[PDB]
Amino acid sequence: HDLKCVTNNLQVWNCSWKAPSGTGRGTDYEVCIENRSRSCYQLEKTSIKIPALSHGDYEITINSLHDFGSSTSKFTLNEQNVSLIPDTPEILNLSADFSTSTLYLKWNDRGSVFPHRSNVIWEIKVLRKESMELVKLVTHNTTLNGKDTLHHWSWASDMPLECAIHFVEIRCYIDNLHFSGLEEWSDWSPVKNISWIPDSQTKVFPQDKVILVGSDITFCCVSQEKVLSALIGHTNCPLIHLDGENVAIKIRNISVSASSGTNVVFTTEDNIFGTVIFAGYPPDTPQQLNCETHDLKEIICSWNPGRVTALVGPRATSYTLVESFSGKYVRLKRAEAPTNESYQLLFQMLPNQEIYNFTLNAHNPLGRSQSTILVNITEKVYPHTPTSFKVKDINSTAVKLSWHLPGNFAKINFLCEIEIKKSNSVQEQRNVTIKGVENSSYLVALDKLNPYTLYTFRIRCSTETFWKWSKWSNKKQHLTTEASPSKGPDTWREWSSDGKNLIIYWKPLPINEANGKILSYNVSCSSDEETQSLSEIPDPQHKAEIRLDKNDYIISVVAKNSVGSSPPSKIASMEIPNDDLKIEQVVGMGKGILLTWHYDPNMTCDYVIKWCNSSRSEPCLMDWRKVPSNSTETVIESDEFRPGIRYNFFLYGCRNQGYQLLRSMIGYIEELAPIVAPNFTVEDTSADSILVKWEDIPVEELRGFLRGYLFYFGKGDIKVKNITDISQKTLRIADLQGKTSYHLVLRAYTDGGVGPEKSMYVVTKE
Amino acid sequence: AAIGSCSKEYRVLLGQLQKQTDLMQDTSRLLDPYIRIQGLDVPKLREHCRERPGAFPSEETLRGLGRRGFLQTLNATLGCVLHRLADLEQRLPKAQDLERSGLNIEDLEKLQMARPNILGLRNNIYCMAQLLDNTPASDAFQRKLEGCRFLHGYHRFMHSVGRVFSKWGESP
Amino acid sequence: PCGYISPESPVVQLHSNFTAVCVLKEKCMDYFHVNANYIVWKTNHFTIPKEQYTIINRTASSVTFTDIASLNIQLTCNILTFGQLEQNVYGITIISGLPPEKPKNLSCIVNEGKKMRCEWDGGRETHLETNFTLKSEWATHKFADCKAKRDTPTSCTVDYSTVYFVNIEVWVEAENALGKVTSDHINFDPVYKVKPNPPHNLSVINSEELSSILKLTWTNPSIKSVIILKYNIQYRTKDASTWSQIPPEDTASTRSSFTVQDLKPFTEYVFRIRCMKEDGKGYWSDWSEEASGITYEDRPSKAPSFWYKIDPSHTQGYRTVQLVWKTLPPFEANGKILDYEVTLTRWKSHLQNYTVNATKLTVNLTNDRYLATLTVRNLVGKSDAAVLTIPACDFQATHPVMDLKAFPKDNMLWVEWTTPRESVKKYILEWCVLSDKAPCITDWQQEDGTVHRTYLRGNLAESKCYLITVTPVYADGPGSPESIKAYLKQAPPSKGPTVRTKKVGKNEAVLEWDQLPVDVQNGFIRNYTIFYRTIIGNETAVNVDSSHTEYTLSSLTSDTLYMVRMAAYTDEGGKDGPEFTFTTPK
Ligand SMILES: *[C@@H]1O[C@H](CO)[C@@H](O[C@@H]2O[C@H](CO)[C@@H](O)[C@H](O)[C@H]2NC(C)=O)[C@H](O)[C@H]1NC(C)=O
Ligand SMILES: *[C@@H]1O[C@H](CO)[C@@H](O[C@@H]2O[C@H](CO)[C@@H](O)[C@H](O)[C@H]2NC(C)=O)[C@H](O)[C@H]1NC(C)=O
Ligand SMILES: *[C@@H]1O[C@H](CO)[C@@H](O[C@@H]2O[C@H](CO)[C@@H](O)[C@H](O)[C@H]2NC(C)=O)[C@H](O)[C@H]1NC(C)=O
Ligand SMILES: *[C@@H]1O[C@H](CO)[C@@H](O[C@@H]2O[C@H](CO)[C@@H](O)[C@H](O)[C@H]2NC(C)=O)[C@H](O)[C@H]1NC(C)=O
Ligand SMILES: *[C@@H]1O[C@H](CO)[C@@H](O[C@@H]2O[C@H](CO)[C@@H](O)[C@H](O)[C@H]2NC(C)=O)[C@H](O)[C@H]1NC(C)=O
Ligand SMILES: *[C@@H]1O[C@H](CO)[C@@H](O)[C@H](O)[C@H]1NC(C)=O
Ligand SMILES: *[C@@H]1O[C@H](CO)[C@@H](O)[C@H](O)[C@H]1NC(C)=O
Ligand SMILES: *[C@@H]1O[C@H](CO)[C@@H](O)[C@H](O)[C@H]1NC(C)=O
Ligand SMILES: *[C@@H]1O[C@H](CO)[C@@H](O)[C@H](O)[C@H]1NC(C)=O
Ligand SMILES: *[C@@H]1O[C@H](CO)[C@@H](O)[C@H](O)[C@H]1NC(C)=O
Ligand SMILES: *[C@@H]1O[C@H](CO)[C@@H](O)[C@H](O)[C@H]1NC(C)=O
Ligand SMILES: *[C@@H]1O[C@H](CO)[C@@H](O)[C@H](O)[C@H]1NC(C)=O
Ligand SMILES: *[C@@H]1O[C@H](CO)[C@@H](O)[C@H](O)[C@H]1NC(C)=O
Ligand SMILES: *[C@@H]1O[C@H](CO)[C@@H](O)[C@H](O)[C@H]1NC(C)=O
Repeated sequence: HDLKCVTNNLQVWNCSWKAPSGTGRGTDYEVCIENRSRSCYQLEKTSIKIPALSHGDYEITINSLHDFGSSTSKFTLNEQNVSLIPDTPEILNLSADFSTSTLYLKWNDRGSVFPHRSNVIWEIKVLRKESMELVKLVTHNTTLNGKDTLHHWSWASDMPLECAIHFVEIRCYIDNLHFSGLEEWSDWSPVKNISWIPDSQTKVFPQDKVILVGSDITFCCVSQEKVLSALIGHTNCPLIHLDGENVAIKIRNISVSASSGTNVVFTTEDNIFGTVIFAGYPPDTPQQLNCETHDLKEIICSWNPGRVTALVGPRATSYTLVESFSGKYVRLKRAEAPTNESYQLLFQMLPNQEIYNFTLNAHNPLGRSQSTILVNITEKVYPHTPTSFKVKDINSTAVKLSWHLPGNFAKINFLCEIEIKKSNSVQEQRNVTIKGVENSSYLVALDKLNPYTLYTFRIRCSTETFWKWSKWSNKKQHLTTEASPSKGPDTWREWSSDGKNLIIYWKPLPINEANGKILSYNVSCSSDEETQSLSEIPDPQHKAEIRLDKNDYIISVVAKNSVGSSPPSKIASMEIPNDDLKIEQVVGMGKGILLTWHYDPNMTCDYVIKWCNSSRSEPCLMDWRKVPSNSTETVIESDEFRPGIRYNFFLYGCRNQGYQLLRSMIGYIEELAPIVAPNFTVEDTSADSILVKWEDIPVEELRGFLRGYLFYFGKGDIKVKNITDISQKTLRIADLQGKTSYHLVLRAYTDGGVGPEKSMYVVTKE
Repeated sequence: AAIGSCSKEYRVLLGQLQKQTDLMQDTSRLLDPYIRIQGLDVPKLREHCRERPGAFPSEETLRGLGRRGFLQTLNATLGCVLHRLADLEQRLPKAQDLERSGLNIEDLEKLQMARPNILGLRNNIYCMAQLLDNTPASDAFQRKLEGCRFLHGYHRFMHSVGRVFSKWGESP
Repeated sequence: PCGYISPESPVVQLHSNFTAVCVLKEKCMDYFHVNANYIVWKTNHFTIPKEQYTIINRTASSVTFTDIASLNIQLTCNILTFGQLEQNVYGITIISGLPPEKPKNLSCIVNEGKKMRCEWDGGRETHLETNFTLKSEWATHKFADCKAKRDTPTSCTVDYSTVYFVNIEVWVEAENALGKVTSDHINFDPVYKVKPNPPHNLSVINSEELSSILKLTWTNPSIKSVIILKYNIQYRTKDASTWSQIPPEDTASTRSSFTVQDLKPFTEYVFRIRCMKEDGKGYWSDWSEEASGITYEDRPSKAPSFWYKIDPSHTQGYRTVQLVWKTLPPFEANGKILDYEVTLTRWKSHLQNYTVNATKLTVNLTNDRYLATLTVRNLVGKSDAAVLTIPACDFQATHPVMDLKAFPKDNMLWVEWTTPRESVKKYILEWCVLSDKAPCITDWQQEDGTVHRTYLRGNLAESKCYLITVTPVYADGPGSPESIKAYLKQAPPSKGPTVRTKKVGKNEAVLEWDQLPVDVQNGFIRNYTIFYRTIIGNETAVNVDSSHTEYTLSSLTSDTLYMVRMAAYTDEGGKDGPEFTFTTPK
């Protein structure tokens, strides 16, 4: 009375019905379908397999064949009433990876059963914890094409497989758009488990893994004896009781590993077991990757790794540099450099190749990094430090240099900078260009310099590309040539006290004029008929005597050097007398004293003015200065001028080969008003006259030539009586009255001002 | 050039030997730095760093041995400990990594000072002998325990040889 | 080029044998038609003669030098072509040839936990470089070597750690371009050359119970366990710079603490310490940092000084008597003075005690006999009582001292006197400066009765008259006071005395002058002089004693003007006064 038909291939409908009440075993049934062609069969059980009919309602009449009567019942079955129950799947092979703890499943879909395309939905179920548990459930959709296709499925586990047994189950559920009936899920496949043989060679899993800092990792420990706890360094961890005596722990956001690694141990009754975990970081991008060369033969490239990888020893990050155009690669050895030169690698150049496209690749057991850069080997050359710098002389006004430069620079040129460092001057620099050669010494000579001067030479050179400057070479000190005379010294002659000997004085030539060390002086007092008294006096003697019988001899003082002689300085020895001489006074304005004289047209050669100290009985330290005839007013600059010291100035005239004295002037470097008034005292006083006497003021406090005294007197209507007589030290006043108090005031005055005054009160006698 | 015996005074030679042994018997100088630098600075793990039987000769054997055999055994033991110490130095990390992790380089300094101490002890033993004229693969955590056991056995042997040296005062 | 002088760059020793050979090629030979017979030698100073060089063959010539005493010699070989023409070929030079000598003074020093450094001396000058290298090796092991650096060729630091208790043999070998030579071979124990580190963190700890002990604490170096070391402690006060050294017999063992003794009174001390090996082999370490420390104070007691003074203004029934005492010196007080306690006890009557925090206390006193005591209080208690009896109003002071003398010695006045026949107890000295405008500033000092000659402990001023007053102190009361005048350092007077005429006669004149004030005398005036002269006549002098204030002039002429002057002389000198003028009547 209840007919439920099922189908597993969309072609043959397996309809099953219930047996009527009262029908015993061995009952014959005559069941068929009312269709276009009535073809009924005979079967023995209550399960008939009929083909797939068309869309519509069909009449099914059952006939229970018995020996006591027959039963006839009708049923109406449609496509919407038949349930779709596909066959259960079957696992073909089940494999599991032991190193990575990854499962593998293989199963056949049996596509040849269905002729039309249909969407198949697979549901894989992963089990473990043999008592009971459920972990994973992932959906898988496939497509049927009338052909049996073998599918593959993989999944990685988090817990080591050596600590638990797993189970695998999978079912299917097809989707047929042409089937208007009910679609049911297929039954679950027989359980296919994977089992591991407990050989128990170690205890803790895993062993020396390399994981990133911040990930999840689950440890386990298989043991047959009771355990106590688990420790990660100094921190504890909660235990998870697995099957048997096995325990597990969970670690979330693991910290950075140490040098020896974060040893995770499992303490027991009498022993202890544990392994080491290594937590690291991905490799950082190589920063500051700049390759250059030093001699156009090798390419030395350095880079900064930046953030550390936290992995050393047999798991350190290895660097690999490979060429792009040539494919040549190089690998760094285990021996690494200290932090100052953390990473550097040499690369051999390839001939007739200038463009380089380097690609450095780093790799660790955690990841990999790379970096690309295009470098021109001809623009990134480092000029090597020049060596063997030597200095060689050529002549008086030139010197030659030489230095060596290793490398094959025969195709490029050099721009070498020569620094000229003269003692007590400004630093001088010179630039010179030279064509580069292959492993040879370059020689460059310089000129236009002052002779007799110590110099310090150091050179640094760079290429024409102007990429980097070479280091400064070692400084070399060398001396120039002997000397080079330019002009003659200033000379002056004087006569002795006996009127027979003629002493000669001359000043040493300066460095800018002599341009060298003076060796000797060639003095000669010769007449117009014969050269006589040719003597040579050496340094530092700047005076010499030569006996002369007549006054028409000319003096030619010539300084002697190592190369030649100085230009001769001629000076006359005849002294024309001059009886019209007058003493004059001069006032020094500041440091120098001005000299004023009228222009004389008869002067021939120049003017000479001499001066010395007139406040000493010792012989003077006479100094002179030649002034041309076109000048009429000059000043004398000397450090020997001191306040309060009188200097006698003598002006000589060059008239007809003879020095004739013109003016004799005396004065001081400074002249002003006196600082103190002359002290005066009363000696005698009458009823109608008084007497006063002042002391002579010394020249140290007078500060000039005293012109006189200004004596003031009046009742205390005052009278002023000037006394211009410098020798008159006595003063008397007549026409005086008695018993009157007078105020006597004495004040000195000079050309540079009027000094102070002294006063006193006295009463005249009766 | 080089003399046969580095010293000719038996008294000062024996004094040098005794002082060297008393200096090298420093547990806090040798063993504790190793356990501190190996990350095993916990009492539970320190309780297991003990000497295993059959690693170093016994005090009874050292007392029963004579003089030349004693010197030869000490020479062979010093050679073996030098080889194992070279292996351990190959195993230990670098000073920069120690400073980065937070450890101290004093342990490495003490080891690199104790190795020349072993060399000098061997040289002094040679001087005395001339003067008298008569496991495929191991675990990273297992290697540390092996180092503990080896160093403890070495310290026990050093204590034994120190007691031996202190036993006999003088000898003709 | 056609020739070359062999060797090219020779460096021969000074004053030695040398031979130069200039060999030519056949090119110039068959070009100029010359040979070795035309080869001449010319130096940078002169031409080598013919008898000095020997011809080897047709194309070789050799010259010799028997003595090289020049630093640079330019030897050039030349050829003689046709026409007396000379052509240069080649030139050489010899620079700085001299061998060195072996070194000495081999000494090595070892530092605490560092490498061993050895030094030596360079020796005589050789004008050349010499690489000094020392060889250090054991009896069976060889170490590395050191190369002599250019900065200092007498210093080396080895590259291996110092292994103690190992006798090593070290010797320096001198090697140059002319031979090798080794120094002496020495063997030594590196522990015997250890220079210990100076002790650090030195602290000084005093004590609360005792006042003469200091607990010194310092830090010992790390080599204290290897070898036994001794110490040397040098201590000194804050005012004295001399360092007192503790005997090493007490610090000859390993220790980190020591106690110094015999420093009683309130003194801060500075300590320093060094250390070396016990047996004295090696070098002493540096001196430790100077650490300060104050000891505990002791509180002894000394005897103070006390004196009383009575004012002339006596009240009807009571007298105002003031009590004054001097502060105890630091060596006698031995602590901070707290207060003064003075007790006044009459003849069997009530007792009166007063606490004074100053050095002066005046009280209303009656006419009876009193006994005053002085007891200064300190941190531990009180000192002895200064006994001094205050006499009554009717008590006559008798029994004075004898032989009053006062004269300066060593820029200091010393007053000596003969002690009276009675049993004197104490002595008091009162002195003040004399001045017609300022009163006396009574300064006093107390000394024992056993000494009869003392000095005034005070800041005395020169050119001042001091009136010293001494009074003997008996058991009943003070004696009769005696006064005496003196000067610290006499000086000439500042102004002379003024004279005046009392009566002028026909041939006689009487003068008069007043005594100079004590503020302008500046000494003891011995005698006076009068300088009377004439406008035309000569100046005469006359002597007169200081006890006389008038004088007379005899043999005077009439109708003449006379000018007089008077000066006051002292032991140092005198100064003339104002001139006076007077006429003589007819
Ligand atoms: C786990 O898998 C193992 C095999 O890997 C299963 O053991 C099989 O059990 C059946 C029925 O008992 C036997 O016919 C086989 O011979 C066994 N295979 C062997 C011994 O290799 C085991 O039943 C599965 N389930 C569990 C819970 O262990
Ligand atoms: C430089 O050489 C590389 C080969 O290593 C060329 O190929 C490039 O490689 C990088 C690797 O970091 C890739 O990112 C690029 O996409 C690659 N480019 C090409 C075109 O393949 C690279 O092209 C070369 N540089 C130049 C400028 O050609
Ligand atoms: C790489 O460097 C070389 C050398 O500097 C460059 O060659 C130069 O090219 C310029 C063209 O502007 C010429 O004027 C120079 O004479 C060349 N120098 C020589 C031949 O030595 C080359 O162009 C550079 N290449 C790149 C890609 O930068
Ligand atoms: C001590 O052991 C060593 C083995 O290391 C023996 O061999 C000596 O080794 C040193 C190493 O520098 C050599 O210098 C010696 O020449 C070696 N000796 C011989 C005889 O070859 C050494 O012999 C042992 N010492 C004793 C006293 O037995
Ligand atoms: C170098 O040559 C000179 C010159 O021929 C010689 O020097 C002689 O040296 C000896 C030994 O000191 C002296 O006794 C002679 O007086 C030196 N002169 C001569 C002319 O014989 C000698 O042939 C060489 N000198 C040396 C030191 O070998
Ligand atoms: C990082 O680890 C710490 C424990 O070391 C934890 O408290 C924290 O939550 C972790 N952070 C993240 C984002 O997981
Ligand atoms: C010195 O030599 C230089 C060569 O650079 C030349 O220019 C100069 O004229 C020479 N001077 C003399 C005086 O010969
Ligand atoms: C420089 O090197 C070249 C090689 O190209 C060589 O021929 C030459 O002799 C060398 N020069 C010197 C001075 O070493
Ligand atoms: C001459 O002596 C010189 C010495 O160097 C050498 O050329 C050769 O030995 C001799 N030559 C001839 C041609 O005899
Ligand atoms: C060695 O040098 C030391 C310097 O400390 C000094 O005694 C002297 O210069 C030398 N002594 C001897 C004995 O050579
Ligand atoms: C001793 O004191 C010093 C300075 O007060 C200081 O370095 C430290 O406290 C002590 N010294 C040492 C080395 O600890
Ligand atoms: C007063 O006594 C106190 C003691 O408490 C002390 O300051 C000193 O002795 C006295 N003060 C002065 C200012 O003298
Ligand atoms: C002295 O008198 C005072 C009264 O203020 C008293 O306190 C003290 O005890 C007295 N001293 C003695 C020794 O009697
Ligand atoms: C105390 O002395 C003062 C000072 O002269 C004066 O009043 C009188 O002599 C005394 N007065 C009393 C009340 O004792």
